[PDB]
Amino acid sequence: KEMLSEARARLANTRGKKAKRKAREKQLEEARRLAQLQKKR
RNA sequence: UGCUUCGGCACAACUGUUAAAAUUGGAAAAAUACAGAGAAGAUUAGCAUGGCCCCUGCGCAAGGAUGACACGCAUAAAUCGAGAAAUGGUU
Ligand SMILES: [Mg+2]
Ligand SMILES: [Mg+2]
Ligand SMILES: [Mg+2]
Ligand SMILES: [Mg+2]
Repeated sequence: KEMLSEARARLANTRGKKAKRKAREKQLEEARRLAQLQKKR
């Protein structure tokens, strides 16, 4: 079963990791922008 | 200073980016914290390509993580007509 699950994952995956950083990083930046706008308010 | 009919002539001819400043602004770096690496399973050699990306180098070398980046994540609708049927107006 661990072999079959390793197989299933490795047969599905074509991505890389930093795309995950991507959206999260943009959200972080957006949050920072919102905080700055609030400070300006 | 010559020459002087001693009256005067002659010669010589325009420095300074002008600051001992004043601002004035833009800069690399440092720490901090962030976060922290190609290829397809993993681990790994690279050589490229493109340019409003550079750095080191005397460089038409070589290197910088294959220097980096890009590299697609294609929520890139790459999109629509054929026909029967059937229903709607009008006679
Ligand atoms: Mg190369
Ligand atoms: Mg090189
Ligand atoms: Mg190496
Ligand atoms: Mg390169």
